Amino acid sequence: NWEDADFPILCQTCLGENPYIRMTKEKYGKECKICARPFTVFRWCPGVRMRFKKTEVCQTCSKLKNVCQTCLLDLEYGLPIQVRDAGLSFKDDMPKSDVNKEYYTQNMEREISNSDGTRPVGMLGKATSTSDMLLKLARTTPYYKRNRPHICSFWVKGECKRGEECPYRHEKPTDPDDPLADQNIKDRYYGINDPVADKLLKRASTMPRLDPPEDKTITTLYVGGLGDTITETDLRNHFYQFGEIRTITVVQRQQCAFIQFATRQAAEVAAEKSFNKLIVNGRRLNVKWG
Amino acid sequence: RKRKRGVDYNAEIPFEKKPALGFYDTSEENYQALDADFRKLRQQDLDGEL
Amino acid sequence: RVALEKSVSQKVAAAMPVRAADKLAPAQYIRYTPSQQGVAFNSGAKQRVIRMVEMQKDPMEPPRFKINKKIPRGPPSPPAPVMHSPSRKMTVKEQQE
Amino acid sequence: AKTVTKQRVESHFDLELRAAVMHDILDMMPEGIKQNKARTILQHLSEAWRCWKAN
Amino acid sequence: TAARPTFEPARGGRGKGEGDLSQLSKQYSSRDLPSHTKIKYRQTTQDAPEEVRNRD
Amino acid sequence: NMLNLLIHRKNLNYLHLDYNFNLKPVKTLTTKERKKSRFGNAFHLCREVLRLTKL
Amino acid sequence: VHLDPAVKEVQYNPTYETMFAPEFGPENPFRTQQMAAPRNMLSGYAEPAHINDFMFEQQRRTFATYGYALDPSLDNHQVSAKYIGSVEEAEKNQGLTVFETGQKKTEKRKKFKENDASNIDGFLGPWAKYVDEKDVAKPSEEEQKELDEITAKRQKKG
RNA sequence: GUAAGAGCCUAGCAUGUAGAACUGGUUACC
RNA sequence: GUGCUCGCUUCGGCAGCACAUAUACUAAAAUUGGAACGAUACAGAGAAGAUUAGCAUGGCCCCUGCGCAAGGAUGACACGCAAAUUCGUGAAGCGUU
Ligand SMILES: [Mg+2]
Ligand SMILES: [Mg+2]
Ligand SMILES: [Mg+2]
Ligand SMILES: [Zn+2]
Ligand SMILES: [Zn+2]
Ligand SMILES: [Zn+2]
Repeated sequence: NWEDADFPILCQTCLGENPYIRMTKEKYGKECKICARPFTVFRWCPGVRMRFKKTEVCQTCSKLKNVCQTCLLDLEYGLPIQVRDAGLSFKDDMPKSDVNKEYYTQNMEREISNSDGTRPVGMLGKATSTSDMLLKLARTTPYYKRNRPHICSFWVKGECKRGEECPYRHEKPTDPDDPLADQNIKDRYYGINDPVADKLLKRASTMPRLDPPEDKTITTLYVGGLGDTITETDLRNHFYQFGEIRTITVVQRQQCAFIQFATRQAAEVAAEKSFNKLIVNGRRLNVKWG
Repeated sequence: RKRKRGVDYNAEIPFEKKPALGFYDTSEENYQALDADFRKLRQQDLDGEL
Repeated sequence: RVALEKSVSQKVAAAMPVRAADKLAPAQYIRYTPSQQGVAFNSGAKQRVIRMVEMQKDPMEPPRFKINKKIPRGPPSPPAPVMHSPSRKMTVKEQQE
Repeated sequence: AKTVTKQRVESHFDLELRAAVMHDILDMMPEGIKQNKARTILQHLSEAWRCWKAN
Repeated sequence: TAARPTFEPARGGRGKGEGDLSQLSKQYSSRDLPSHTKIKYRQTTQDAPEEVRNRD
Repeated sequence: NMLNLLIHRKNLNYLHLDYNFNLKPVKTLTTKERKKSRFGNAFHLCREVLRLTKL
Repeated sequence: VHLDPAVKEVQYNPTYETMFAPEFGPENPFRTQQMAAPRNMLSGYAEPAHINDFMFEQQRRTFATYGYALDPSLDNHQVSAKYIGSVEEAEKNQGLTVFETGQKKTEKRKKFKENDASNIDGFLGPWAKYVDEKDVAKPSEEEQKELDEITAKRQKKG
């Protein structure tokens, strides 16, 4: 089918830093880079020195995979699709071969048009269960360096006869001796071998995490960074969630708090939930084993 | 290879319908793949006797 | 009748494509709340206002894309239960006749 | 949706006759029939037409 | 084989006006030009439903 | 330009439209090339209208 | 305290007490920032505004020229007004727009003029180039060699 | 005994894309 | 940029005011893939002996044609070890409770 929708699905670092945006709507302008069925192309200018970005994929190919239509990054977290599927499950399995892709597209678009038109169709129930490591490397500030005109290919040959009037950049292109420079559109879409996603998951592997007990059954918790502006009667209230809490040794001369629970399971938990995440009394509460 | 369809058979499930799900959890259980045994297996063996 | 006449007009618009070729300026505004608020993301605001102009279509422009492509018919809606009677009994003699 | 113009007329008639016979034998068989045996009745009808033409 | 009967028809709903007007083609027959673009209605002497309603 | 862009888009490189709007084959055509390059009344009628205007 | 939370389009004229009382109870924990915001289609809430053309494009060009503008939000944190942008230059230049006579007037650029149309191959009315900035931009002394290196590395691939 | 592949077997017409992620921790009793 | 300022006040400059207010599918490109007959070998046209008119039917097969005409070999394909639910007798020999 065609698509024919109003107001595209965009993030905030592609839609520009101006709250006042002019965009044009073309009814069936291009085809999708994934679906190859034609859609409504929206085209705007992000800012002042930017590139005139436009939407690349359908409303449907962004409903299936919860991304922005031009940068193909997540709407909520802003990370590549392979990273978000790595920090979640992968149960979409969109077909890549031709006839199966258009058949699956027709049927999932029928499922979309047999619904409200507001939610991620299959990604919702798995989007309830969230806040993995992907929340701990999500970019806080907008990356406005994407919205930036291409390298002038006449200036690379030293023949840019426009000079100062050329809107294209006179600066270095990136070295092709780089994994970060292949980057197919469909490889970035389907979550297959995206090198940006490789570097983000590698950064992710390094990152701090809750760990297992050195010895069996030990529910002893070695808590560093307590501080003397807190009270131990509240800890219990913020801890009871887990189960009956075993031993609760308290030391304020090192500001370390040792804890004990019935089962080791609960102690692992309290690490997991607790490690590099929990803060109470506006003060970070750091945890270790033994 | 110069053809539109045809390579879609081994690559994936062709016109896949998911089995309808309800009233019983069936997310844990799985099936075991076939033994390869590529030192006895023949084209007649997969097909069965005529 | 109001619902059907609209689809009638949309079907009939194909019959004469350009006799009095089309005219377009309802350039409009939509107020959009981004729903992924950040201290620095919009710049500094909860909302943003976007002016949409419909792109002006070339009269001397042929169709853009191939439409003749065809895929097999998808699954139908979930099967309805049959609500039949209890299988009137069949005899060997009538089965043979 | 091609039109039955002049060279499709006998083929369309004999296409629709078979369909009417198929609907009638699907309605005429009782409840416990194996729902096979349509092709044989269609062959009996073609042979009955040949025997009508041959007198 | 080649010469064979049907035993099932071709289904409708997959061509030129069936779901999305076959994705809005720009091809149209000469039988699809405007023609008889005005429904004639029954007049008072012919058999208008006002006159048919009270009749025994 | 319109008529030979229509020729060159249909990959009919073995035909030639001269400047007086005669359509001639460059070579001797096969059966498949002759079945492929057979135009209808629209192309030829527009070509002959253009021949009259060029006269 | 009298009406359904959201269905839409009330047929009777409501009261402020019967429509804008808050919802009772605690929020459910099963929703994210995207799911808790009152979004309309997958990325936020889009509704048809009716802003004046001149005022819209005034604030738009004011941001695009300087970097500040007024807030087009409906309520936001309740308050009559505030500015959104690089806020420091708004109160610096007293919050002027592009369509108004400016405060700053200094350092104008210099260009040619031969406005007579009598000297052939000497006339340039509004096509006058600047006297300071110049055409074709050859890059540098080492930029050329490193671009030759990167094109040579491209040549080693195909 | 000619367009029917298949393959070849060499070509050619569409594209003006999207995308480049970097930050760190203490020890102690009978 | 131009004009007006009972503007400084000369014909030099400056000030004020008025009118004038956002082009560009941004490349003269770099790229990226799928593609021109047609030649190369092979290859040979359905209907139970042979020589043959054809009209259909079905769809992830198209071409020519403005065609809901008509052609394309009856346009091609279709040719299938065509196995779908569910069994019982009688004696005979051998071992067993
Ligand atoms: Mg025919
Ligand atoms: Mg014949
Ligand atoms: Mg046929
Ligand atoms: Zn799409
Ligand atoms: Zn984006
Ligand atoms: Zn340049």
